[PDB]
Amino acid sequence: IAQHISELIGGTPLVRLNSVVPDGAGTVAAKVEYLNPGGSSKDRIAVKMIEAAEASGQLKPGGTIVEPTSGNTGVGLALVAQRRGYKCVFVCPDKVSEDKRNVLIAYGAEVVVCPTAVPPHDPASYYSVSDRLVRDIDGAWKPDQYANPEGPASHYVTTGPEIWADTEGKVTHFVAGIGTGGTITGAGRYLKEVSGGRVRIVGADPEGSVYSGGAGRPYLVEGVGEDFWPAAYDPSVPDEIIAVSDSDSFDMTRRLAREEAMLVGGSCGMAVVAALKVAEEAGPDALIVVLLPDGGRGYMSKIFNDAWMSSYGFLRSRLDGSTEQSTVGDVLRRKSGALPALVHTHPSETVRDAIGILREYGVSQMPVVGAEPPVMAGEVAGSVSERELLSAVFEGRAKLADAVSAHMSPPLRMIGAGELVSAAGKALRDWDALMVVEEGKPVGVITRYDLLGFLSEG
Amino acid sequence: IAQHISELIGGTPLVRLNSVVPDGAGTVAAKVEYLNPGGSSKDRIAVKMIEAAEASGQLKPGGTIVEPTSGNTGVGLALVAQRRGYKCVFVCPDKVSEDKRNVLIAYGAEVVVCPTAVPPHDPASYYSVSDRLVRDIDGAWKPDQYANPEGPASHYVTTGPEIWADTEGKVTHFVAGIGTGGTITGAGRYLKEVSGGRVRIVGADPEGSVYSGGAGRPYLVEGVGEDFWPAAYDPSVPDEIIAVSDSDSFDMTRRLAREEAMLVGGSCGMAVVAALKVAEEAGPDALIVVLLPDGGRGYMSKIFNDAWMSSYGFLRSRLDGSTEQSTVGDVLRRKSGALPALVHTHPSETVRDAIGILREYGVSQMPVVGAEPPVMAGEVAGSVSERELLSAVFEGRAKLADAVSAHMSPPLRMIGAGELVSAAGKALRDWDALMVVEEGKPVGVITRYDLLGFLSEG
Amino acid sequence: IAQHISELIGGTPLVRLNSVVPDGAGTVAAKVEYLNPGGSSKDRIAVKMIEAAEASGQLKPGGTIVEPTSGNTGVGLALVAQRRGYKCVFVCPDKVSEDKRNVLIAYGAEVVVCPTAVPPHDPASYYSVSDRLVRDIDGAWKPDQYANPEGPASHYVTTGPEIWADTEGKVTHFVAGIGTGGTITGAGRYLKEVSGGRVRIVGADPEGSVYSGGAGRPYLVEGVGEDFWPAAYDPSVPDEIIAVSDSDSFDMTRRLAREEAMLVGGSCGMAVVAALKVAEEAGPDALIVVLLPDGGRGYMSKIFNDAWMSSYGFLRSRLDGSTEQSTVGDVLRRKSGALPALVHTHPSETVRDAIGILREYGVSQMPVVGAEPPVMAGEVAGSVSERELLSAVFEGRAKLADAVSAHMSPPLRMIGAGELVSAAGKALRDWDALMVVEEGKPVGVITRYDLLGFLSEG
Amino acid sequence: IAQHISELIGGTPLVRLNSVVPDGAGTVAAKVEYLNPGGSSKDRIAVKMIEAAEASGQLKPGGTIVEPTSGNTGVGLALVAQRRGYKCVFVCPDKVSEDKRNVLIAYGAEVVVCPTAVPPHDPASYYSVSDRLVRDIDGAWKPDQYANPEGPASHYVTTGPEIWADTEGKVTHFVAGIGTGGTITGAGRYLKEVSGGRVRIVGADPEGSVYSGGAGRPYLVEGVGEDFWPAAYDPSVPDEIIAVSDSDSFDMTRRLAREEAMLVGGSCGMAVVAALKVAEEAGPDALIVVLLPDGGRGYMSKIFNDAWMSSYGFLRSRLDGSTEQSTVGDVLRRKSGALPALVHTHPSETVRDAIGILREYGVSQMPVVGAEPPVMAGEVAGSVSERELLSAVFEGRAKLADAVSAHMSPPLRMIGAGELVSAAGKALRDWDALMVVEEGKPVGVITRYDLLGFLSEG
Ligand SMILES: Cc1ncc(COP(=O)(O)O)c(CN[C@@H](CO)C(=O)O)c1O
Ligand SMILES: Cc1ncc(COP(=O)(O)O)c(CN[C@@H](CO)C(=O)O)c1O
Ligand SMILES: Cc1ncc(COP(=O)(O)O)c(CN[C@@H](CO)C(=O)O)c1O
Ligand SMILES: Cc1ncc(COP(=O)(O)O)c(CN[C@@H](CO)C(=O)O)c1O
Repeated sequence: IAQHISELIGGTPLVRLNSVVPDGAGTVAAKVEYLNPGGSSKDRIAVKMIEAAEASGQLKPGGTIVEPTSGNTGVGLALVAQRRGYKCVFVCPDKVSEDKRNVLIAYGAEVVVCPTAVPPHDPASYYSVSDRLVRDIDGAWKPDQYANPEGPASHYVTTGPEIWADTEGKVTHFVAGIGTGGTITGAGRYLKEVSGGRVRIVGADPEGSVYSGGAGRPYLVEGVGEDFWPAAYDPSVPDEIIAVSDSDSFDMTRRLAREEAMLVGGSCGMAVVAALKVAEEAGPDALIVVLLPDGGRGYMSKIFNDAWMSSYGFLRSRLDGSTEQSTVGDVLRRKSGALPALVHTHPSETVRDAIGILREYGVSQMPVVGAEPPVMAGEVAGSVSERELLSAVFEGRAKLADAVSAHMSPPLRMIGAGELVSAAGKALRDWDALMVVEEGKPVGVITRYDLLGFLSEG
Repeated sequence: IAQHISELIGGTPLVRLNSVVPDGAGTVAAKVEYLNPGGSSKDRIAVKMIEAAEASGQLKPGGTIVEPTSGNTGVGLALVAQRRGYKCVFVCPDKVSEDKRNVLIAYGAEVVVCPTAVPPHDPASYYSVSDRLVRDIDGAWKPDQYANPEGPASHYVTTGPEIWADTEGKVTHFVAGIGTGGTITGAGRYLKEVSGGRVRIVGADPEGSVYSGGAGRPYLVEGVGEDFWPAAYDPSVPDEIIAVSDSDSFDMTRRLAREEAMLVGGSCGMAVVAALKVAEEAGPDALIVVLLPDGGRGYMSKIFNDAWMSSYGFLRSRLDGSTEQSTVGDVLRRKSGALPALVHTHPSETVRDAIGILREYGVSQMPVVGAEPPVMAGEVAGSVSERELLSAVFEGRAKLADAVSAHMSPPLRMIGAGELVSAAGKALRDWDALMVVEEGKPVGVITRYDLLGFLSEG
Repeated sequence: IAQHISELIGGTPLVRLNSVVPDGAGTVAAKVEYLNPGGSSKDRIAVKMIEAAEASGQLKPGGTIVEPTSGNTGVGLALVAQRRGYKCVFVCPDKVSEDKRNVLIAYGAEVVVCPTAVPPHDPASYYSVSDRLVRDIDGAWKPDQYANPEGPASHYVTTGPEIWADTEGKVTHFVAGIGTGGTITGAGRYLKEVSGGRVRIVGADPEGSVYSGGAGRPYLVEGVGEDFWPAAYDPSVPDEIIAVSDSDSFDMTRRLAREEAMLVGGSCGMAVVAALKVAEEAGPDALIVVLLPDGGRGYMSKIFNDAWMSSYGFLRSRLDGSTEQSTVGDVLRRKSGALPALVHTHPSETVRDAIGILREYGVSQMPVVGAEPPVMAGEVAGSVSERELLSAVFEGRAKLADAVSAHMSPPLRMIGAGELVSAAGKALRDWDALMVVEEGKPVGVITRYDLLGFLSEG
Repeated sequence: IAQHISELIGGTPLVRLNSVVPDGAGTVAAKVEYLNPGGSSKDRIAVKMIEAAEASGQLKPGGTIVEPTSGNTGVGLALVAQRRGYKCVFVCPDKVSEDKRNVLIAYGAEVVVCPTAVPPHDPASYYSVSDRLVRDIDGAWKPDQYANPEGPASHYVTTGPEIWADTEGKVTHFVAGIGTGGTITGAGRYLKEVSGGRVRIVGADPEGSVYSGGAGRPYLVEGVGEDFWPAAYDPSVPDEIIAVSDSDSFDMTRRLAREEAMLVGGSCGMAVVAALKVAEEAGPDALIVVLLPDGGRGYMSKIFNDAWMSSYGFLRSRLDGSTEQSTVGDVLRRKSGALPALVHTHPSETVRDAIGILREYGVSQMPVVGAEPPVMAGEVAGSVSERELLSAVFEGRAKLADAVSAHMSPPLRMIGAGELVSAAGKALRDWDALMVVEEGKPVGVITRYDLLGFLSEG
């Protein structure tokens, strides 16, 4: 029946969370947005924008759209353009993980994307190339949802009224994953008029953000957060903005996924946790309507990955649930089956020999013993690093001909072998290395660098 | 309003393809299945099967589901189980690309998967471990959609009737992506009864498949195809099965994606091409209803990737559309802009020296000249491979002390330097190597192995 | 007492070989030349030539010597020049052993050496740079012992007369390591005059040499052999030249070293074998005087090395004497200690997958089995190489989508695991690879290339 | 004439140094010992000891010699044994230059050598295996020149009397390379008796040695020096021992080689410098007799090598004489002529990203700038090492989510690009790294570790 796929955007259903809402609180339903053809709630802002531009006249037939497509934007924008038969050229933060720009290309959109994080002030960055293309090409258009009233108008038309119709105006508080504006600005501006002041418009934003009255910071939840107040936003709409920490967002997303079957992204998790928190000041009998405008399936590379979420130092439970042993043993090899080798420098060898052996085996810490490595029973005397000798060879306090036995540092303390990594790092907090002994024999050396590399590798 | 996310499965919309249907043919609409909460059309089978099992009694509350989850099954099955609060244990073909099992775990399903392609006949394979777990665990259940009448029952209940309601019974031919059966069987068995013989039930299956009366073969479109006739299928339902080639399937998928904004998987492309072909024997005024029960977003790793689709030797157009130059130059380096000294071997050096130099530079073909490499003007005389000498050192027809100048093979022919890779391979069809000359000087050597490696690397 | 070190050249002693002379033959004494200050018998030519040049006038005080120093020439020539206080500039085969040019530099001789084996015909080669320097520098001199009568005159003065004095003219046959001439010419021209025709002047030269009436060939015994007859040689002096094979020369050198304590070079071994052979036609009571004008200590890198003498395919006994087990086991690893599983490709995987897996593990031959690698009991069916598929992918007789099970070559035969390498190669003469089974299981694959690499590595 | 090669040991000539003696000092002649058949002065001790043992009775015919062979011992010992037809088994300190044990094997001596520097106190070391073999094998003998009066007896018989005969007792002072004592003890004990007190017996020993009344230390001149007073030495013989520094020994050896054509080892250089110094307290008209009992040709690997003598931090002139600056440019690559990227980590990327990028490119110091690397003009603001972040990630003073712009260390100072390495290290003495700018742009980073690695690699 539908004339085109684009005419299925909207009418997103509502679900009732049952495991993410502590007992005794009112119903907290969620509006999922990944059921739309574009896979993201943004395709709505897209269609409206395209309709408005076509009705305006500044975009003649046969023109070319151009703007920095963060990623999901190209989705809806290219969808609409292909529906009507337009072109799509995207110049955005190179960030776009390979998958993002691969998908954007798949929808028939030429990309000349340029690296981000570099303030151009000249044609030497992503916004630089974007502006250069805008100046160059004819019949183009810079939608720039950041500053476009039609953006929020879209939501004011068919983003909040749908919520009212589904809930029949029986919604106490509407939280939203604040961003450029739209969703929040439009949803609040609509829900407030039809209910006077009966509804509170909450706003979720990662801590340390401008919307929360803080300072700048890097971002890990794509789409949310910003540093310069976009002209398409007005705080007068929201009642009070509630901040949320990143560490409590990804964990919330994983929880929600395992307990309510919502493979949503990160912004959805942030909104969910925010809403949850809001659900306390309002007593029971209240209906909280949260929004999850990101279906997380391309996010499965990192957010649900056990490594990427471990590099940033927050993973409160492994995906499989059950915590597992991660003995330093495998951590000590990461390639060897039994063990790599207890590299040692007998205390009679020359300092140059020790420095060379360290430079050849790629280590920055090594014990020095008298007898052979294997037979050693933990009586090692010397403990030579790599930075100390390098700082002593030039400081005149040593000479290559000198024997290492007169410059060895105090023997670095040893720790367990089968112990969990967690304790290993906890102990590493007070020392820059340690000697792992295998059942009672010095078997290897562990340094913070290696532990971090192992934990981040996967 | 919805009690749970699972209660949004069904009611998939219909779209009208406008660029994949040659003019003059009747309307060929498609039913997309990736708008469901599970992201795949299989979740409907999941819900029906779970309902039937619960109503039966063989799955008591607090039990545990267990079966080989191809990948998307893990989606719907775990969705339903989490809705009702069950467990999920999957033992399937290790195939499941990292993303597949990562997503399955994300939905809270313990996986003890096992490698596939190995006929166990004992506890040594994926089905082996599946059967062992089935025998071991209590309160379990082996759904095995392959043999479950309730599977096709679901399609017969709420998979075809929806099509009839949307089209009001005005559907000439219904093509489907025949798989373990389901849709192909349920949809036909329903549509036929309400329309007598007014509707033809077409079936799409990759060539060289049992459903098409052929021989076994590997698979590249997950879900489709099979070798042993599943007990849950009956060919008496379909009117006539139409086969399709793999090479014309992925290309069709990419085409459909770029021309109708349908980021569907591969099986969808196969079904689309099938119907497309069927749309000829039936004249205009006919209404065709194709099915695309796979939303391709996790497929973006390979199907829309420019490399994976190139390793299998079929890519009729690069994703960006415009064909690009891929001269042997970069192909000759893969790691450099200049050029590693065209590994040479003066015809006076000993054969042992040449074999050693080849073994050290990792090459299997090298020209031998008199003067220095750079100044050479294409008068190279010798052309020594690596297999010939190895076959001559042991065949008594040569000795290490011998000079290479008495065993060099005829000088291998040279080709262009800036020429496209396509011509390079076309010419390589008649020789096992060639000497690429850079503007008029022998610069490198190209062998089929290196060309394939370059084309498959990306 | 000696005014300078150079005045100790000459008066080399004579020794009696007792283990290199089969019983029943006459005494065969040897004149060692490595007891001179220069370490080589050539220094005598150096001193004579320098004396002649100084007495002539074409080399004024403060001049500069220049000529291509094969290696030991740099010894005596620089010795004399430093004695009198001259300079030394050497342009010769760059392939002059590293140790060789290091030693030459140590004696205070600037080297601008150039690569050899390249016929310059222009300023692009070792002789090219030598001639350019000769033309450029003033007060220079090109000794070029190749064409200098004073060279042989040196021997005629104080190289043969010493032999006569030591033996009192009681020498039947004098063999010598014929080279640029010198000893072979001077010694004979002197010994013949004082004994009429009582002494036969034998000449030793590696087979396939111009001096032996043969064809050109590469050289492995530095100093001996040549292709163009030097103008400083006259065959009318020698009685009859006897050729010798290289394979019987190095072995003779090692034998002599172990049985007579003569750490001499290779030319010495060739001369020794020559005389040894000559000692048969002449009955007992004859006194043979061989010459060993090369003390082999810098030759200990290769000649006495167990690897370099193995790369050229002749080593009739290991240095330690006792033959040792090699076993393909270690030959199968060459790294770590245990065999890395076994590259396997199940016969259901796609051909592209097999080619990629071969390209990633760096192998050119692999068996294909049904079950897992370890449990396999030698029932492997497929045997796919790397050249066959590459020749079949382009020959139209296969396609990447095709299954490897329809193109596998006949399963390559297996051999023993603990067997000696000797038998391994002997069997490899009839096949290009084999499957090494470890106690009854296919453990690895062995190819001629790997065996040669192992034997040449050491 | 000679019955065997061993009967040429002795009668070493004397030479007059002309460039290593200061004008105005008396003649300082040297006795070279590398003209003997064994190549070392030790062979004389070998012959004497073998004669004594044979005449004693504790070594019956058909026995087996066994003792720890340093490097030249096996030479003479095996020479004598092969002359008489004995066996040779050597268990000595490991490290023995590969060449050393290769040569020892060449003379037909089985070696079961064991690692050194490990105090066994059990069969776990070189002396351990030596003692075990001595206990095990029958008909053996432990010569142990360390404690054998016949050792010094040899020198007393035919090591000093030869000096007296050559100089006719006209020798003022005899310096010697004191080692186990044998040489010096015998020479002094003989020369003193025939001249009363007319001759001073000087002794040369590297500084920081027991013979010089100092403390223990590693050794770099093989043969000289010792820690425990050998029982075969008596200081009552020498008049006064003069010490010498290692740094002034190798340089003296190289000087002597270039200026007097004496390719002697290191101990010879030490003795020469000793005598040289002694030649001052004694006025002109004095005749000094130095000893060089080591012909350095196997030492050409390191002593005359430009790298090994550079690793130990003393090389006062390159072998070729002319100094040639080694600009940091090549030092900054060691892989090519162009620096391969420096850093693009702008002060906005996350700390985890920076640590990962450092861990991937193998660096411990990197600048952080705003714009692109190339266009940068030296306005870099951040300077992040690798140890600081690792010490801040665990110290609670930072978190992975934090931005690096709040933890960057003060920007490390820059230095020149074409400047000589010497100045580079001199400046590095005050900092642990620097930023090398290429003509005015930051091109790379230099750290002490890299400089040392470059200087030691060669
Ligand atoms: C999950 C998620 N939630 C919300 C937003 C922004 O919408 P808002 O400003 O109404 O919050 C985004 C941004 N994504 C949009 C930008 O608005 C895009 O064009 O791709 C998002 O990815
Ligand atoms: C695109 C597509 N179309 C159809 C099917 C199978 O459904 P059918 O047997 O009714 O054809 C699959 C298999 N996918 C299902 C198996 O039925 C799964 O559990 O993941 C599929 O991926
Ligand atoms: C062992 C041996 N025997 C002989 C010769 C040449 O001397 P001849 O020409 O008198 O035979 C050489 C060459 N070595 C000389 C070249 O004459 C050199 O300058 O190094 C040699 O190495
Ligand atoms: C240059 C030099 N000078 C002297 C000695 C020892 O002799 P001495 O103890 O008489 O001094 C050595 C040791 N070299 C002997 C050990 O005596 C060896 O067997 O190799 C030496 O290398």
